[PDB]
Amino acid sequence: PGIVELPSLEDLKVQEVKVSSSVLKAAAHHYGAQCDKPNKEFMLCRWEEKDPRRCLEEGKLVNQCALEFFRQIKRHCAEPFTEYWTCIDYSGLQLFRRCRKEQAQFDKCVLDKL
Amino acid sequence: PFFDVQKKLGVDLDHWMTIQSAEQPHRIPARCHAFEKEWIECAHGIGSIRAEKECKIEFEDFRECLLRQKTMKRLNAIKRQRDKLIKEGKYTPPPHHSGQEDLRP
Amino acid sequence: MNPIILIIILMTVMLGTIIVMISTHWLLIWIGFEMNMLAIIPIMMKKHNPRATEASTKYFLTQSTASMLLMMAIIINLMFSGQWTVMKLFNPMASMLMTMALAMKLGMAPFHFWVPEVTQGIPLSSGLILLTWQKLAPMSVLYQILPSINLDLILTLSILSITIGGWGGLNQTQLRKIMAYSSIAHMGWMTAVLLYNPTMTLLNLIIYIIMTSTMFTLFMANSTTTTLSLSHTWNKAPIMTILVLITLLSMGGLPPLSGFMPKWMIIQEMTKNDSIILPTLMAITALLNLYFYMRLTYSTALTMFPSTNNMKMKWQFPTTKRMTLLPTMTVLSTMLLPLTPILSILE
Amino acid sequence: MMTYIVFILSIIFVMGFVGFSSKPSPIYGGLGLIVSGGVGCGIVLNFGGSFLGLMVFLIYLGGMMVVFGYTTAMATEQYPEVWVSNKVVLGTFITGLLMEFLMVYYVLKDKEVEIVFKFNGMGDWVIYDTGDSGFFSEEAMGIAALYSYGTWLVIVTGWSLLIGVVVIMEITRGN
Amino acid sequence: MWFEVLPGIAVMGVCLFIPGMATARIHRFSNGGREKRVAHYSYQWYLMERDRRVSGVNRYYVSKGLENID
Amino acid sequence: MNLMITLLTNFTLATLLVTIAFWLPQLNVYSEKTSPYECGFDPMGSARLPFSMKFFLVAITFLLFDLEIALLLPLPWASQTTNLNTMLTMALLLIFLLAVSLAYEWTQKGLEWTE
Amino acid sequence: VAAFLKNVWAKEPVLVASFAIAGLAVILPTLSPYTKYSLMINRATPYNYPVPLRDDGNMPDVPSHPQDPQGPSLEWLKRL
Amino acid sequence: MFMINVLTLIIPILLAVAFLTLVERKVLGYMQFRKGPNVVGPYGLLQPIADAIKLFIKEPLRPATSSISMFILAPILALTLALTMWIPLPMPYPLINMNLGVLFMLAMSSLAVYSILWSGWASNSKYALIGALRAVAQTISYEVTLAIILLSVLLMNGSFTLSTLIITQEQVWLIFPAWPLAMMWFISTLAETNRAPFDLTEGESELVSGFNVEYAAGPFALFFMAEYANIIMMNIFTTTLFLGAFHNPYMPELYTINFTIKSLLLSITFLWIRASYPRFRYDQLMHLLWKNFLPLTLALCMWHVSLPILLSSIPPQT
Amino acid sequence: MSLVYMNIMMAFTVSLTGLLMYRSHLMSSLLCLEGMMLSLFILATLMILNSHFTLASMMPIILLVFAACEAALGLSLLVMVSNTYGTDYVQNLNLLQC
Ligand SMILES: CCCCCCCCCCCCCCCCCC(=O)OC[C@H](COP(=O)([O-])OCC[N+](C)(C)C)OC(=O)CCCCCCCCCCCCCCCCC
Repeated sequence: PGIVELPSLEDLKVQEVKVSSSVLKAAAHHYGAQCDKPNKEFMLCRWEEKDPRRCLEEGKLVNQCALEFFRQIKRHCAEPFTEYWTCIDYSGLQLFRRCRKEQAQFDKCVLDKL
Repeated sequence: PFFDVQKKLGVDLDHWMTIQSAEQPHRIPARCHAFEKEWIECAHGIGSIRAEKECKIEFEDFRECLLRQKTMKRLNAIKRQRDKLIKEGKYTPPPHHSGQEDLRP
Repeated sequence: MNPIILIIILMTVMLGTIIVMISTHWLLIWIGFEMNMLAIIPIMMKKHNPRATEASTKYFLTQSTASMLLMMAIIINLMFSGQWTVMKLFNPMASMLMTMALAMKLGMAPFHFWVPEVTQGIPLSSGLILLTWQKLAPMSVLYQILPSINLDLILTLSILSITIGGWGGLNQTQLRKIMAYSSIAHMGWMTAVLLYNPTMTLLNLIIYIIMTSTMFTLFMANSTTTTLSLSHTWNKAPIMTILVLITLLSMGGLPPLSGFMPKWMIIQEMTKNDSIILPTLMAITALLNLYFYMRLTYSTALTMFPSTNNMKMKWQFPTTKRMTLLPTMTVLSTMLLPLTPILSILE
Repeated sequence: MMTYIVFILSIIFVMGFVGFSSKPSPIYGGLGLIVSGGVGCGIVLNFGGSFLGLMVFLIYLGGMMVVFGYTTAMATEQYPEVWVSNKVVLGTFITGLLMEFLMVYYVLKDKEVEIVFKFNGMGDWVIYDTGDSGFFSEEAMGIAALYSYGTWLVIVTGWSLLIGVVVIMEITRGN
Repeated sequence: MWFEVLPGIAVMGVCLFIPGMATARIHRFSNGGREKRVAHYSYQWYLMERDRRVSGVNRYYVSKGLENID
Repeated sequence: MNLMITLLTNFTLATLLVTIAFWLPQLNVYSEKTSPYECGFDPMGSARLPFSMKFFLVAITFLLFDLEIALLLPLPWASQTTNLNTMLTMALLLIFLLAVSLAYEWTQKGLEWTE
Repeated sequence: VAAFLKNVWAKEPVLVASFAIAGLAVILPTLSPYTKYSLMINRATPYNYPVPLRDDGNMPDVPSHPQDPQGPSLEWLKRL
Repeated sequence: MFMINVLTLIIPILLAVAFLTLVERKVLGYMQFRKGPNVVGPYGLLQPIADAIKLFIKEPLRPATSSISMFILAPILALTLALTMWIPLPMPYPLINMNLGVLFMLAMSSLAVYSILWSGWASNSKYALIGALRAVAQTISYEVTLAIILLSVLLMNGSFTLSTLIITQEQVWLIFPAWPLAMMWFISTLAETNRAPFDLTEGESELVSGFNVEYAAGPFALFFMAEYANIIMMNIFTTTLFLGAFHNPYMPELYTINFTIKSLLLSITFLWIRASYPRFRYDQLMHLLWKNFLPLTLALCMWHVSLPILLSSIPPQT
Repeated sequence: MSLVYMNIMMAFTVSLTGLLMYRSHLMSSLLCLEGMMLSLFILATLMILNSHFTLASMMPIILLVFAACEAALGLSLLVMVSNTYGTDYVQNLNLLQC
């Protein structure tokens, strides 16, 4: 019957946030706080369009803003963040309870310097 | 004698489960939510005979969403062609399909 | 049987029938059918006799097979349709399996091999409850899915039911097997007209229920389960012979009695569809049913059989049994012809 | 022949069903159906139905432990047949296994059989989803909304089980 | 006297210590020094598959941090 | 997959012990060591006679109570539901139905034994 | 009613204890003060995604940032 | 490397079964004012080895009247079923992390009776038939109570996972809010494993040996090890359910030491219980569990249903 | 449709032919009936789990539940025969023919 109209592979070729699960979980609250606008724009247009072939620019902007946030994390508070995501990654269930000292140090550092 | 007392007393007994496109706990859609919505809203109140005679396309699309059998025939045809072309020997798989591909994230 | 437990059992079977009546879900339909099964089962075992156990085993096995066929039809309809609304079915094989399930539940031929033994092995009140209350829920289900019913299948089952019921009723001396084969014949007459006008099916079901309940009430009143005792009823009371004569004339199909009211109008809803030879064949088998009815009337009322000397004792005590609404149901079973258009209340 | 694990479990299901459908003796029929129910529960676990598979497992174990008690109580013959002590039991078992292998050979060859409906030869894993349901399982909220959404269903199920208790009490009274 | 059972039962203690401890030590080998990633729902499996797909060695336990991006 | 490996290893270890227990030692059988054990005398009939077992209703109602358990078992996840009042009312209702069945068994002389 | 209660406590204390626990479990949640706290605790668990809405310009309640004071807070469970 | 983990799970529990036989005979002698086995080895350390080799160099002695299929199938199935439910036990990290490990334990515990039934019916004798009937009655007694005990104890856990059961112990034991259910669970574990005073199958005074009275050496030892693995594992499960210890992710040695000591003490308590009381009749088994246990556990089940709603203490399912 | 659907429905009709052709024992037919219900349950659960219909997940187990609510009845319809006849052979069950 109908025909499908798929996007070209060049448009989908975009660099990625090549990190792990524990690194994403460690900076999850601050990423959700600072980067709310492009994420909410992407979520709204995906919910109201229901078509991933027309929902690429907002995903690109979400990815770019996430990588920018992680670059800003890398420039200022690298080593406390490394300690935080390391001790988060040691736990099997990725529990936020077993990382109170590292979380306190990380939030204090990122509040004092950013 | 279909005594529909569910509308006489206004009490909902089993209208919340009878249709795949109903209200679900924690708002989880099924695999054919949109097709169910189209098939209900196109064939509402006009009678079963007119619904079958006129709304056949969306019901066919819903049945294809559910059973997926035409996609099975498509996959069977391309896989038989692939097996044949490997068996005679004029086809080589790409490195992306073979496994060493380094996926997107 | 405990009266409170019996009342709970009766409320359970009526609740199951009501659940089948009012539900818009296939699972609730099957749940009501299972409740109907499980509540009618101890009704037959009120007397704790081996005949009752044999009848209960046969009934339970046949209705279990019907229930499993109904579940397979429901699952096929679900898989090809994705919902549960009680409406037209979306597969011919699901329609087949549900039609076989409902035919097994009703007792329609060639699945008639369980009704006469089940009726014979149980008392008269249990037979009344069976042959009246078990013919409401499957009729409602067939009323719901009549768009998807195959015409040839239901018509073949109907004509087989009427022919087999007449030929069975020609050669039975027991009253309950006569009732069972008459019920098969009425079932075929009632389900032959289902696809043309289901209001005719409902009207014939109502008239058949009224007449069968009237006859079972008269049998309970006379406490007779054999043809010879039914003949012996003439000495106990003449009025009982008058009512059995007029009622068994009514179920024969004679005017101006009420039993001519449904069947004739069945033809009135089958000549409009230009089906001519089928109502003629069903009228011929109705004449066969009238023949065994006429033999029974010759046995009971029109000829007074010799009696015994013990019945004089029975002349000194009036009938203290409770005849539940007997004159009203007899009048409705006899003289309902001049109120023929009242079937329009069933639309 | 690796990703046909659902196919292999279904074949063991049909094999056990043919095995206990010969009706040799209630204990051996229970054993055959229990093997069949084990591989059916394996099917349901392999499709993500942990709760439903374990529930059908536990229910069948209880029910035919009761069936074992009943056949060792009343319905016993002097010399029960295993599978080969009688002729028609072995005949229908071999017959059912032969038809089972018949459509096995029919479905592994042309990949499309036509028995009533049409049937394909690929595994069912192709229809399984590519999406993720988050921090939860959907069937768990099905059986959780059993109590909240399911009002009439739970009411009639409980009433039917109570009626089953009172009926089973009433039947085996004798007087 | 009574304390003479205290040798033999102690052996059973070792027989109740060797299995479970070994599992923990096995969990400190195949997972590269960390615990085994306990997957309970679809999102935990999706995150573990994300680590597997980003590590480039097809091992989920090789966790790469913020030094991976530039 | 790991469950299948554990099952196969357990079955392999189980069936290896009986094979070691059977085909390793020397067998020497006559027609008295294979005889059924009846405390040193011949058996009276066979053991395939129907037992006049007395707790048939207890086994059937064990089945029914296990199905009551099957209704009552998904209760913990229902603790996460929003409509808490209907949850609590109907969990109490189903437990009360179980208790009603048990009380009717108690009063109508069902928990005792026949003969 | 004291004599009957003493009689059943002397004959079978298990039935008396079971009926006391059943009556307590029936009548106490209807007198509980924390049931509505359980209601909002269950209702406040963020299972699915909180998708935003389109803007026509006229909404005083919903915020544009998660840290804005407008919108519902969760201070009652934090203190408790 | 799952094979090494499986082997190190399944072999030392068999060694634990053997040394459980050792300390069983020793302690059971010791409350009877006599010494235990101490002649064969130093303090009798070589008694289980002699017992194990002795049973495996005897004659299997298959009966003629016994149906050989279930006769050879019952003990292997018993040993496998006693072995196959050890996996969901957190020790502190379980072998297989199943979300519904409680249901797996319940279903494999329901399967464990089938070896007893098949061994009773396969051997053609009256004593085996009576033992099978008593085992059926024992299952009738214990299942409908044990399921409700486990559900009502588990209602504060929040989910069926045994891994999250170690999280709930971090503040207090669940034996403090569920001590009556702890008593019910201990009597149920007494009843299920077929240990005195709830043995009723391997009776010495009532029957000769019951379900395995026709079972000679070799096949007989499998039932012995299956029952002893069952009681050790059941006591470990009770320890995890009610007396869970302090878990530290950086040092599993603490939790292994603690639950090993607690389960060993509970098994010693089981040995203490099993030889101080007369054996119950099996007609009083369901004159107690169907009469006294069931209404009490129904009341406690509805109490534990209505309690987190009362105190606003709904546990998380994750 | 698929393959496992074919296997399950063929198991159902195999158990149906097992029930519909008796072999002189009632409880064996009861076992075949419970096998037909096993095929029904397996088919329904697989159909739901393929179609992601969460809210209908109550229907299989409840179906299962109701089957036991009749299956024990069949067992309750066995011993009564054993309370009249010595055995439970169906060829002895022919008293209802007159
Ligand atoms: C798991 C942790 C460790 C547990 C303890 C382990 C060590 C101790 C073991 C002791 C020996 C156990 C085995 C031998 C006994 C086996 C038989 C047996 O147990 O029979 C059960 C016995 C049998 O009783 P019986 O044998 O006396 O029966 C006689 C019955 N009448 C009187 C009718 C004739 O008891 C029960 O069935 C009762 C169940 C347990 C009761 C628990 C009550 C808890 C508190 C409830 C509330 C109380 C306050 C009042 C109400 C308040 C309301 C707000």
